[PDB]
Amino acid sequence: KNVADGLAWSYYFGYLKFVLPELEKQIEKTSKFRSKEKFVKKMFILIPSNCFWDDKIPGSDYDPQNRITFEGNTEPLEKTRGGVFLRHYKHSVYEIKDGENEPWFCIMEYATPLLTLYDMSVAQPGELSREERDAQVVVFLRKLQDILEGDRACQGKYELVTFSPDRDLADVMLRKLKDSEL
Amino acid sequence: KNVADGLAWSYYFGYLKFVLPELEKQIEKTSKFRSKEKFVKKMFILIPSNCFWDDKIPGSDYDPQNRITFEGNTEPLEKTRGGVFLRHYKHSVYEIKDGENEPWFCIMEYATPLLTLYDMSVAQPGELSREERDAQVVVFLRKLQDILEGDRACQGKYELVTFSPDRDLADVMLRKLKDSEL
Repeated sequence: KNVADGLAWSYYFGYLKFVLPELEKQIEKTSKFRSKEKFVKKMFILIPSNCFWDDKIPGSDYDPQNRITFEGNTEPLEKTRGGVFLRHYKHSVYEIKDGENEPWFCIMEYATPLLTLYDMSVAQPGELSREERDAQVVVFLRKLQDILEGDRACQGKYELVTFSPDRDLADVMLRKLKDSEL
Repeated sequence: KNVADGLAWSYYFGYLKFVLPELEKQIEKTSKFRSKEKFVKKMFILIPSNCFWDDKIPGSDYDPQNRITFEGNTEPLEKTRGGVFLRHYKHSVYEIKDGENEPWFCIMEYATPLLTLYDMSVAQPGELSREERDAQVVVFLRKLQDILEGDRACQGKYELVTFSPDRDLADVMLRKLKDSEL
């Protein structure tokens, strides 16, 4: 009985399945983003091991050197799931310093279902102990991997980023941006 | 290994936990709603056994006699979960005919996580057969019940409504409105 399984399936069917194939095209609707070099177009999905975040990424405890900057949002995508309810999806673009070189642009987002694991561990410790939460993050990660890898339309459109609350996200992101295919 | 468990926990922590205690107060912000008699203030959470809906409730296949009418929305409640993202929650008010009597007002909403069960059964039939989906609806119902019944702040603020695609929702709702405490 893994609570993480329902969380991963819902994250996929209720969100990623339709935003990931369209992300690059949505980005390309903005001239500045068409003009920009070093703009990796994958969604970097952030999975902190403690299931927690409480603020904007720039200047946060994960950005101690202040090398991450909010640039702007992508053009919203429209989607109807209920057949009745229209929703607008957009993503945040961040600038990441690369020393004296041209800075990178990238798309970063926390995996929002992890808040449910966090909320559960604090409000219902009897249902989910701290150690059980740690284990469910790994389960969530592996299941989300299986799901996304099984969808050809999502291939090359995302990257899962796992890290400890002590890591420097700017350092983590620079390495991943440099290793990306673009 | 039940996918429904994560769906129920996330439906609660990401939504119901904070909208259910405030629902009556939100409704009371509208004079028309303060003035209206026969307005039951509980959220009626709709759980169709086939996990599916594709249109507005009024005049739908669930309202064959056209006795349900959209009245308006409640005043939005704002909430911040991530610490970063402000969201607005509001609910639909419906009028339900009661013969020649004063009609009822009520709050009705489909349990939106059931869409994930439906989407899964169609796109990944190998992961969730039709019969396994039927069973996960029951798991979802029982788990959501356990969760809500364990939260004193949610007591008396909701009612779960399970029904088959052949039932008349107007008939189902009239009986439940009459049996409500108000």
